Amino acid sequence: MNLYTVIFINILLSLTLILVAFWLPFSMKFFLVAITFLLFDLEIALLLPLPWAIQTIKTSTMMIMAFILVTILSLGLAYEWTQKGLEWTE
Amino acid sequence: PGIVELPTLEELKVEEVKVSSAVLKAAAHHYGAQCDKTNKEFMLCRWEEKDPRRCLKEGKLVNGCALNFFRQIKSHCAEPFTEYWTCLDYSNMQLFRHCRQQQAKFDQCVLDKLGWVRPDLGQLSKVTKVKTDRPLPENPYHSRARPEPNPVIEGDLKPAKHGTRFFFWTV
Amino acid sequence: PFLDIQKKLGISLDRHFMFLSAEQPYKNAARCHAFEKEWIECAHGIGGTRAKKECKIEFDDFEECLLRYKTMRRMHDIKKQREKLMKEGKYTPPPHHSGREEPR
Amino acid sequence: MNNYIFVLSSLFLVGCLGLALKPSPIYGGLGLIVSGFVGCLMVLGFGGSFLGLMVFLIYLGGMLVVFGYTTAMATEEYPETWGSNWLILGFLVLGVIMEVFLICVLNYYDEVGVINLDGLGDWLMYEVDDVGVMLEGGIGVAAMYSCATWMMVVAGWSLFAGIFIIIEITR
Amino acid sequence: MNPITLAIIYFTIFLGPVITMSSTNLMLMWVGLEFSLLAIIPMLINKKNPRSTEAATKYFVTQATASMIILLAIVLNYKQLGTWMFQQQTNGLILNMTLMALSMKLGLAPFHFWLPEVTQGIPLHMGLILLTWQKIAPLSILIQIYPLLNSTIILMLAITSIFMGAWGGLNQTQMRKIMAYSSIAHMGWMLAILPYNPSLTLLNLMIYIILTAPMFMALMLNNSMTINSISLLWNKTPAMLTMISLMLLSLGGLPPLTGFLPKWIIITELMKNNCLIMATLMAMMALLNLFFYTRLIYSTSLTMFPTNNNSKMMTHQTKTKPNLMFSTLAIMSTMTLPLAPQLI
Amino acid sequence: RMMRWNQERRRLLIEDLEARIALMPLFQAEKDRRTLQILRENLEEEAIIMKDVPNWKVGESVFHTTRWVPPLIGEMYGLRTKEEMSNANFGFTWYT
Amino acid sequence: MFFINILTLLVPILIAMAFLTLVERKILGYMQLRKGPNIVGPYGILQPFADAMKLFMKEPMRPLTTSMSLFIIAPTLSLTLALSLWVPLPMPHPLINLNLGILFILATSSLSVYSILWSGWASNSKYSLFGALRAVAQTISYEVTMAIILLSVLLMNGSYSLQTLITTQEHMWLLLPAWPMAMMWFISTLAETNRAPFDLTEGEYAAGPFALFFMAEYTNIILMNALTTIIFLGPLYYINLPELYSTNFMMEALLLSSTFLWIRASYPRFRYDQLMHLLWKNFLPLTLALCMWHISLPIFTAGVPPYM
Amino acid sequence: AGRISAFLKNAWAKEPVLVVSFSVWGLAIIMPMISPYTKYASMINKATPYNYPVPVRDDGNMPDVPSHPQDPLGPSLDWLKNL
Amino acid sequence: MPSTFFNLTMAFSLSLLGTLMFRSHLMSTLLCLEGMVLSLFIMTSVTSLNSNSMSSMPIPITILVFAACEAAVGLALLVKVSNTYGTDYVQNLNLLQC
Ligand SMILES: CCCCCCCCCCCCCCCCCC(=O)OC[C@H](COP(=O)([O-])OCC(O)COP(=O)([O-])OC[C@@H](COC(=O)CCCCCCCCCCCCCCCCC)OC(=O)CCCCCCCCCCCCCCCCC)OC(=O)CCCCCCCCCCCCCCCCC
Ligand SMILES: CCCCCCCCCCCCCCCCCC(=O)OC[C@H](COP(=O)(O)OCCN)OC(=O)CCCCCCCCCCCCCCCCC
Ligand SMILES: CCCCCCCCCCCCCCCCCC(=O)OC[C@H](COP(=O)(O)OCCN)OC(=O)CCCCCCCCCCCCCCCCC
Repeated sequence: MNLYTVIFINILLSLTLILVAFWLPFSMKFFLVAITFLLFDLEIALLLPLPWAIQTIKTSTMMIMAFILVTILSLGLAYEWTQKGLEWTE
Repeated sequence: PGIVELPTLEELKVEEVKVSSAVLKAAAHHYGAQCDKTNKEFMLCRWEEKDPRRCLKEGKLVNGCALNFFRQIKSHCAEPFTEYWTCLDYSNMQLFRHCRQQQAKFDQCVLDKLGWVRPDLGQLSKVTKVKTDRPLPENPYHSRARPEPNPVIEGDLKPAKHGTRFFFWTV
Repeated sequence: PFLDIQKKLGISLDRHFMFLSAEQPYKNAARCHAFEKEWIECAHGIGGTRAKKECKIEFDDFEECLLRYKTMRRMHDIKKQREKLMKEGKYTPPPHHSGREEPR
Repeated sequence: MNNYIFVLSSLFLVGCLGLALKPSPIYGGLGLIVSGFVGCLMVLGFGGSFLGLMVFLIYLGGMLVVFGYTTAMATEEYPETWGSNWLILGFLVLGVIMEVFLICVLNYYDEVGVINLDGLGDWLMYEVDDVGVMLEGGIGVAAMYSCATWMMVVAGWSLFAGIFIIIEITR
Repeated sequence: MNPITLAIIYFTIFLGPVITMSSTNLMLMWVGLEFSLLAIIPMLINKKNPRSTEAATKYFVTQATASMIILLAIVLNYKQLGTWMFQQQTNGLILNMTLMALSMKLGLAPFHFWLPEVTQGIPLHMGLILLTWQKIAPLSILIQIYPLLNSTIILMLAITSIFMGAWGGLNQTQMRKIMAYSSIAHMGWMLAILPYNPSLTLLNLMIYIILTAPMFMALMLNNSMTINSISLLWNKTPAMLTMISLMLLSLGGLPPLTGFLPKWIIITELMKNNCLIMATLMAMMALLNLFFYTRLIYSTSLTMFPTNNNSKMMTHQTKTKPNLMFSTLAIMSTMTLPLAPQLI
Repeated sequence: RMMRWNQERRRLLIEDLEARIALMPLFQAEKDRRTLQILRENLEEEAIIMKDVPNWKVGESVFHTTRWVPPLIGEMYGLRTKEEMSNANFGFTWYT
Repeated sequence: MFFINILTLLVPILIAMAFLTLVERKILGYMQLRKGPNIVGPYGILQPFADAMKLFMKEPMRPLTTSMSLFIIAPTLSLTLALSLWVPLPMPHPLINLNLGILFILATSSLSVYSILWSGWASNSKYSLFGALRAVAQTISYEVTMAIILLSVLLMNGSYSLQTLITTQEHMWLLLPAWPMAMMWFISTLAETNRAPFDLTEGEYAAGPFALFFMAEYTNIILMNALTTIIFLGPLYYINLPELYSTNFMMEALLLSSTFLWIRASYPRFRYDQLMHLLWKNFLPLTLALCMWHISLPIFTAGVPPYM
Repeated sequence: AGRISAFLKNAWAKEPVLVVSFSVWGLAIIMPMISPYTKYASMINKATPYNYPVPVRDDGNMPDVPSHPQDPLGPSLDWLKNL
Repeated sequence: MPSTFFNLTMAFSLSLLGTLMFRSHLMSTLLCLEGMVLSLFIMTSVTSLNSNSMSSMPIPITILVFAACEAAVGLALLVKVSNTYGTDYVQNLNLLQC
């Protein structure tokens, strides 16, 4: 109930301020950026549960899989780099 | 179908402890050594026989042997324990890290006026063997009997009688 | 499956977390563990045509413990009769249902 | 608060209805954002802290963002769409009312069936370990690293190959 | 397209169906389907022309909707039984939605309208894959659940597919649309026999693949995407007629040729199951496929069409295209009836 | 320093979990008695609430198993107060 | 009592932003060899109120080709997020004690792109849309490291909670370790807040909306510096002295917020292309490398932290 | 040796960031095999009691399992303290 | 559970209806597809949390990843369509009818 109260309060305050305000008187580069950001945000999604995965017993396995993730992500980055995907010189 | 079976209200009626979390936590490490047998017996009943309605005779003994512990504590050495759990209840996670010297007071007092030593790290978190007259339950899941598997054919293999018998294909 | 290379190499990529009676991380039990265990153990070895008819009591138990339609209906019938009685003035709730008692 | 999850699911329904009706690729994005907010809220209601916050941080912050991005950079708003927008807003109103009547008829036809309006606040949580630690959703989503590594390699490979796929499509 | 990109995309194209067929979890099956889609789109769009882009868009939309419906079916089964596999207790509506989705993934009628357009807009080596390798995972998912399907809708889909394939191939003058409708027809036969015997679905699948691959290779020999272009084959490469004609007759399903056996044995099983009326309809309507294959055999091998001049220089030039698989598969597909008891 | 600090943190966590261990039995028995009394109250009420209905066995299980089936919180707090129901469902997910 | 707590939380942060404006002006002046405001009130403490009155008393010339909906809900959203971020912060005890609190911060920070983009799509032009696209791309790109840094530093404390970092730094700051992760975190706070040298979006709104945007900006500034203080500069926590913790937290947050303005006065601007090269070629490699390093550290050391 | 070392110096001058990234990658993949303190991680995360230790019956033949938490017949993690 | 699941299924059906009924755009179809994705994610997570089956939580994660990839390739195709014709309209893809 408390979170609801706080957010409602903030919204009310914002709308009140903005009411008083009135009542007183194509390039593919950006698309490629968005796509790269998708492919890294999903990696964040696959990477966030490490604070719970590092509590397990299969440490030799979590080590492995996390290294796989990071390594192949770096390789994809390097390839997008070599292929001039981070240049901006139209 | 099948009338469920429950126990009456006269029973499952016992003198509860009415004592609070900080108190049970300040007294746990000693309550885990003392009053351990009658606790393991109950935590074996409740797991072998999956029904709780078949371990009330043991839960009552748990409550009794816990009240006896908290009564020994009151008879002898009440003030160190009182201050210890009052200091514990201040925190939110009820942590043992801040109340370390009042804990030493409680421990010395109990070790002098009684014979309780504090379990060392890891001693309570093991799997002990418990003994009792109670028998092990056969069919605890009420495992309805299994069927019979399809009778398996068996016999030395021999080639096909006249081949594939596909239209007019001799072999 | 269609190509039992998994069973060929005697490994497990996808066939250890299929159903509820499987292994959970910290031994945490699932809801219908026992019912599903019984259904599987009783249908093992007679697969399909037989298990759909001579292993049906256990499937009914699993269905009920997972979907709970019958329990819902029971509680709803009870509450409907109780509402009718209260409306007509032939029954009053007790204290522990009304909201006051001595708790444990 | 018995009506909480029902209200949330109804708002999700209305958002997906405002999707089905196609005002424009930008108000559709706003509808998607609202529906996702509500989806996270209901997941948290059912106890999915990690799942809901992940929805927040990835679906909205990562997916609808690039949706609106590509929309603005590769779409033009044409003047006709405004009258039709008002028209489909009226359509949305009519659909809301039709859904209300639908739910009424379904309650009349199946009391304890489709929806138990009498048991609305109930049948949300069926069971929970009261004295149990280590039963959140991260404990499961982190299985991937010890058990179900196959799913992790699958997903990582999808993401890996997506790089090459997109560079070859755009080029 | 560089070697690394080629390798990644084709490894994904190969891995998709392999996961689908080697996984017990419907989620992993769905994963394989998504892999296939993701990795196929770029090859379709390689040329970067309006037609290829349109084909890619149509393919993507259709397959994505289908995948979503399949995943809905899986989620519903999961809520219903707690397990990630279809059993003998799933609400038949789940399985019928799944069948609709798989049929749209394959290209069956009346979920077929996208296949000829896409194949036309697409090149040859891509139609080959789209019509041979992209039929194996969605068919496997069905083979795994054949005991618990609805013969009614299956037979309706199959017969509709036969009919529309015939009535499309009768009109189309383009090699690729003709191949599309032939695929529709043979997949209809497969679905028809599926719930009674899937070994015969697989038989007809392999037969159709062995029959289609070498035909697309024949075409790619001269990139003859049209009847009036393949008619010049008598002057360009006449050593291919003796085999194009036989493979087309086999496709049609003429007795003395491999392509017959599928229809024959499928009709046999349907008769054992008392599906004689459907078998009769199908057997009578396959003759139109045979008709518009004979109409091509004519323009290719039994009569010479008006040729051109620069074909002289085309004769001057040599060639090294048709690898050994052409001959191997064409022979295996035309002269393997004496071995039917083994293929059964 | 972080290593040497987190190891002591681990020891402290083990201590707290050991306290939990030593306590659990008491809690399990108390909880069993509580839920049994809840079900008994609900049954003793249903007995007279549903006396005049035709063909209603009072205490009729929906199973053919004969073994214990943990009840749902709906089953328990269905005849009790809506605030109790809300405390059961949205009580821990609502920040103390 | 809870509403009173909410007031005590909200009013002071708004006052602090309004006076951080003045502090910025005075510091920049004294670094430019001048005074800054001295007149309106003693040392200028009335100038922010004067400016607020002026703005809110102006007349809004709302662009005619626009959409009132996206015109009003953009600054509303900005301020709502900028205020709801301050909620979980342990200072030392939090108003709302959340687990996954830093994740809530990540999400409620990433949600501002929607406003910074709707404003542009509303303003019917092409230059404003260009600027909005570029700013969105910048913010997006830097969110990646803003997330990975925390993902790697939250393995010295095995929990996504902010009330665990206090005991994690009960003996030593998380700066000595991860000072290479901070230097990359201290900057993504500038680029995320479009703060110089990353102000390629303010170097087109009425009085009230501009004021709300200003408020959001400076609130986010204070909050990012507060997060830095709590994470990498864990202050003192004696169980009986939340007063001490709060004093130290305030001091460090003011140090950091003054450092931001130090920088604004000290350095030139960047060029969008070079700004993106910075991340995608210097920060992401090092970030992933140190992520692997910090995944391995708690293993080849026996110092893997707990889950309480 | 000379050519590759000159290459590495050229790098160390031109792009030290790439060098540092790759070297941290190598350290991460290598040190967990050198270190002796690795095993202890699995040892601890096993030693953590997130569950109840369900006991067993004293059926006579089980001498290496204790009847009380304070007996030395069972495991004892004094190595954790000594750590 | 029953009510929220009924409403989630109705929402999926509505979004599929939107897909199968075009309205001259293509973004308005990709958004319906993503709404479907979201509904399925929610239903799966809700069933997992209801059954307490922590051995099935990776499934939402996987489907989210793959839906993201699908959306990415769809957006790329839409971008090409716009780059060529000038609009994300569907009457312009009238080719291949010959
Ligand atoms: C120009 C290009 C054209 C080239 C292609 C020409 C066509 C090919 C030949 C004719 C067609 C194929 C004939 C079928 C072969 C049978 C194989 C089989 O699977 O079943 C056998 C198997 C047993 O056969 P069988 O009748 O019991 O014989 C028992 C033995 O006689 C009893 O003794 P045994 O069982 O102990 O066997 C001992 C063994 C010992 O012999 C040896 O080992 C010596 C090997 C030396 C071989 C060299 C001689 C080659 C002679 C052929 C010449 C061809 C010219 C090309 C070569 C040039 C040479 C310079 O005998 C053999 O090796 C037999 C060799 C097989 C090939 C020759 C055929 C003789 C077999 C008898 C069947 C005769 C055909 C009737 C089919 C009925 C059709 C309805 O199953 C059968 O019962 C027969 C079923 C076959 C029915 C086929 C149905 C389709 C027919 C439609 C025609 C379509 C044909 C494809 C053409 C497509 C056109 C586009
Ligand atoms: C036994 C049981 C019976 C079972 C049923 C049997 C089914 C019936 C068998 C049908 C077999 C043939 C069917 C396909 C007909 C092919 C038509 C054909 O190839 O002839 C047309 C073409 C003429 O070419 P043109 O330009 O006019 O001048 C000659 C230059 N080659 O010809 C060509 O150009 C051919 C290519 C020239 C290559 C050089 C010549 C080498 C020989 C090639 C032809 C081989 C045919 C084998 C016939 C065996 C018959 C069994
Ligand atoms: C017209 C202008 C429009 C602009 C509007 C902009 C508003 C955006 C404001 C920022 C959004 C904040 C997002 C809130 C997510 C909450 C996530 C969270 O952590 O709450 C989980 C909470 C605690 O759970 P947990 O931490 O996991 O463990 C607790 C056990 N002790 O457990 C809970 O689930 C608590 C109950 C959930 C409360 C969430 C309510 C959030 C505020 C609702 C906003 C409503 C706005 C109007 C409707 C939006 C459009 C439809």
